Amino acid sequence: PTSILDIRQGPKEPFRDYVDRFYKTLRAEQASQEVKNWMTETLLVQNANPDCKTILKALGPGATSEEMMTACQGVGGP
Amino acid sequence: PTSILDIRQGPKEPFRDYVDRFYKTLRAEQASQEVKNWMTETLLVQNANPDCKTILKALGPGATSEEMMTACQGVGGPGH
Repeated sequence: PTSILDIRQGPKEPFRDYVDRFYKTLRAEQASQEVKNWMTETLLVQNANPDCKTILKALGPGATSEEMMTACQGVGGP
Repeated sequence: PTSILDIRQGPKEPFRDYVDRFYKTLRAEQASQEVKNWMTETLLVQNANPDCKTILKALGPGATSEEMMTACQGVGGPGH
């Protein structure tokens, strides 16, 4: 009903709310698990807002979702 | 089985042979049609060999596959 490709972080959207929308959409997404991990490695960071994208790149590719959310907890309104 | 994520063009592999494997694997993949479109636009280019990748970036997104194959025909080896 929605596509993972449509999920992007609002300029003032708390990272936790963005991740939660992202993963909910991901769960609804039809795809192999390794394609789901790839969607997450590429799209989550790509479609984050300028401040969260910057922090997430400071973490780099190996980061866990908890590490991401705590590092960005952080910024935003709400 | 196999994943679309790992389909990669050989240094000498004819582009048409790479394309063939790519789309066979894409068709067998579980994924919405939008997502398959995005895979073609990102992975197909990303995992092409250096000479073909350069051509494909200049050619740009969509980008008919026949047109991609026409642009990459003179590239490389005779394949297997």
